[PDB]
Amino acid sequence: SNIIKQLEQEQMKQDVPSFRPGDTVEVKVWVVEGSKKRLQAFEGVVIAIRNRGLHSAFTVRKISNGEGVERVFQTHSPVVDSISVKRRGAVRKAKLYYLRERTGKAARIKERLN
Amino acid sequence: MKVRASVKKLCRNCKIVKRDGVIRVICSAEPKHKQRQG
Amino acid sequence: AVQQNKPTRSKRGMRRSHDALTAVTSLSVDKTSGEKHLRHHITADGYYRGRKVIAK
Amino acid sequence: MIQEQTMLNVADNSGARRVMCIKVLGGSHRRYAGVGDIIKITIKEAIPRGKVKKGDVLKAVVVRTKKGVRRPDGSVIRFDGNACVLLNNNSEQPIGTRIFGPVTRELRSEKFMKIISLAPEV
Amino acid sequence: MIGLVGKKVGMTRIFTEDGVSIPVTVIEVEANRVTQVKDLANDGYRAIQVTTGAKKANRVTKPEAGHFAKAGVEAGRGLWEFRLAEGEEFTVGQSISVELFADVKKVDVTGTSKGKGFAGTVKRWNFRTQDATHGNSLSHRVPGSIGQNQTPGKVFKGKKMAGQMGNERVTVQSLDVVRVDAERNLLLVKGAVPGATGSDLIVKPAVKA
RNA sequence: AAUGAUGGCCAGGCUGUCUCCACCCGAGACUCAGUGAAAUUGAACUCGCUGUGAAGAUGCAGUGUACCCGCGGCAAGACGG
RNA sequence: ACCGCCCAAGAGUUCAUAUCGACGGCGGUGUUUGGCACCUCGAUGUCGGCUCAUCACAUCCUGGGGCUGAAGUAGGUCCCAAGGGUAUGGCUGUUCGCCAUUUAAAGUGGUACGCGAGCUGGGUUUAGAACGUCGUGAGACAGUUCGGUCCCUAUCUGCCGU
Repeated sequence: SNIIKQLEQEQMKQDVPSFRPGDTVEVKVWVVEGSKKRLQAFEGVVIAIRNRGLHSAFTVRKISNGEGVERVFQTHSPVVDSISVKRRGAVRKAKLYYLRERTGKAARIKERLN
Repeated sequence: MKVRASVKKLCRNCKIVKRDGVIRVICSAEPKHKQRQG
Repeated sequence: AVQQNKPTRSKRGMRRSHDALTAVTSLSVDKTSGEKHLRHHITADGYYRGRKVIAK
Repeated sequence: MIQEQTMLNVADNSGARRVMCIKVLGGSHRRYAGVGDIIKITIKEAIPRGKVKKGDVLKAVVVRTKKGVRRPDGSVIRFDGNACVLLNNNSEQPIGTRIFGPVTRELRSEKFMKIISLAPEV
Repeated sequence: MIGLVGKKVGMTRIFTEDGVSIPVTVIEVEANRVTQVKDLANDGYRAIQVTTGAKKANRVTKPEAGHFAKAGVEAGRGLWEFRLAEGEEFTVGQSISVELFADVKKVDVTGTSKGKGFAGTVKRWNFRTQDATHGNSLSHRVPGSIGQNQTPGKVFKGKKMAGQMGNERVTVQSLDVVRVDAERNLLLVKGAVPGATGSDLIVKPAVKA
C-alpha cells in the first residue's frame, strides 16, 4: 500500500466544498462544446457519498426539466474542476436514493441551516 | 475461358498447347479461344 | 453405469499401493522428566515448553 | 441502449409518443446501441393530426437511454427514462419539426446538425 | 532493451493536468542483476542470468551461498536469463539500473495470474446459458454436448473443457506506455498487469514492434 | 340472463421470462475419525489411422505413436444396464 | 436424380461456345424419388427445437486472377485461391414456407437425415369423450378437433487439470 501512497497522495483535490447525503451539489465538469471552453452548471443534491479519498464520490442530483441526465462524479478527478454550493441538505442516513422519485411539489427538503 | 474434356482448335490463329500433360486451348486471334484438357 | 468385465486380482493391489500408511517416527524428548511427548504438545503429564501447566 | 422494442418516449413535436426498437444500424449483431445510434424501429402511436399515422415505420437518432452518458473523467450524465427522437428514411433528421428534452452531444457531428441549431438542451 | 518485471504492487488511476485518467499497473522492481555468461562461449547460445531482490542472511545456502559466494553477491529473489540479441550480452554478477526502458512505448506482462482454482467453464470460455425455466431438467450450467456418434466416436484433443485456469504465468505484450519513476522503481501503466496483485509478471519492451 | 380450477384471441400492470449475468446466505459435494450396501460379471498384459471381413474392428494386414502408479472432474465409445 | 461434360441446328443484330441452344453423344458423384432383402425382432427410443461443434470445396464476401456485347459503375464468363466471416422479428408443431426490415454477406454439403447415460415433447403409433362419413350391428376412416407418467452412485477407452 505504501507504493501508490506517495504516488496519489498528491492527486486528490485541494479545496472541496460542503455537502451531506442530500446536500445540494453542482460539479462544474469541463465538457466539450464548439472550440472554446466554459463552465456549465449541474446543480443537485447528494443521494450517495463515497469517503474513499481520490477515487471517492460526492453526489449531484439535478432536475433536468423533467428528465435528468444522472451523474456519478469523481470528486478527486481534475475533470471535476470545482464545486460551488447553493445550499446544503438536511439528511439522516448515508444514501439518498429517495432524492429521485421525490418530485415537484414535495420534491424539496428543508435546509439543514445549522 | 473454356475447360472441359473437349479441347480443339477453333480458328486460324490458335495454338492448342500441351503445357505438360493435359490438353489445352489458346488464341492468338480472339479472347474467346482459350481452353484446356478436361 | 457398471463395470463390464470383472477386474483381475493383481490390479486390486496397485490401487491399494498409495494408500499405505505413513509413520510418525518424529518423537520429541522432554527436558523435565524426559517423558516422551509429541513436539509442540503438553506432555501426558500435561507438560509443554517445560513447565507444569494445568495440573492433573 | 435501445434493443428490440425498447420502450420509447418521443422528444419531438410530431405527436407520436411511441417508438420501439427493431433493428440497429451500422453493423450486424449490434446489440446495445444508443446515444447517437440509429436503428430500425416502428411507430405504434401518434397525435390525432400528426405527420405519421398508426403503423408508420422508421429508424432512430437517440437522445436518451436509462443508461446515461460517460464523459472525460469516467463520469457519466445518466438518463432517467428511455425517451428518444426518431429519424427520416431519406432526409434523416427526426421526422418532426420541434424537439424537446435531453439529447446527447455525442450526436453532434453536423449530420444531426439540424437539431443542434435551436434546442432547449444540448 | 530487455524487459523489467516487478512485484504487482497494486494499481491506481493516474490523474493528470487536462482531464486525463490513467488507471495504471503498480509494480516493484529493484536494481536488477545479471549473474552469469550464456552465449557461444560457455553454452553456445547467449543469455543473461539475472536475480533481483534480497534474502535474509541466514537463508543463503552454502552452495547457493557459494552460488552467490562464487557470485560474491547479495541474494536476489530470482535469476532470469535475457537471451542475448547480438546487442544483448552479459556476464556474471552485475547489479542493474532501469534506464533500459528509456522510450519502449510498449512493454510486457507475464506471470502468475489471480488465484482461481477450478474456475467454471462459463467463465473460462464465455459459453452460454440454457433457459432457467419451462421444464429445465437440472441443467442450468452444464457444458452440454461435446462430441459426435458412432462415427469417429472419440474426443478431439484440445477441446475447450472446463477446469482450473489462470493463477499462472501470462504474457502481456505490446502494451502502451504511461509512466514510471526510476527514483522509486514503480511501473504505472494505462492498463493493469495480470496475476494476483503483488505478483511478478514479465514486462518487456514490445515484441510486436 | 347468470355461471365455469372450460376452449381461442387482444388491451392495462408488472417485473432478472430474455440481450447477459453479478454478488451474498444457507444444506451437500472435499480432508480426519467410526460403521458399513447394489445393480453387474467367457477370459483378458484392454492405443490412433487407412483397408478387409456374416458387409460400421482394442484383439485381422500395413502402418504412427507412446517411462510405473494415483487423485479431482467430463460424459463421445465399449451395438453400456 | 443431380451436376458435368461431347457433338453442332440454331440463336443470337454480327459471332453455334459475348451469353444462350435443336437432335443426338459420353461422363462423374452417390444427396432426391426408387429395387434387393445379406445382419438387428431373448428390444439398435420417432418429428422438431436448445447448447457445442467439425471438415470438403463443385467459392457466398473478402483475396487473387483472366477474360468478357467488362467506359467509371455495375455485370457475364473461365483458371487460382478454403486464412477469417457469415442477421433480428410476425405468421403456423413445423422442417419447409411466406413475409417485415437490415448488412460485405446472410455459400452448398457429411458426419446413425450429429448430438436425450446434456434438456424439452408441441407433432406422429394406447386407454376417455365428440362431428362428417361408411356398414344392421360389433366398429372403421390413411377425415377433422379437447385431455393425458421419460430411469441410471462412471469399472475400461477417451479428454481436461493435478
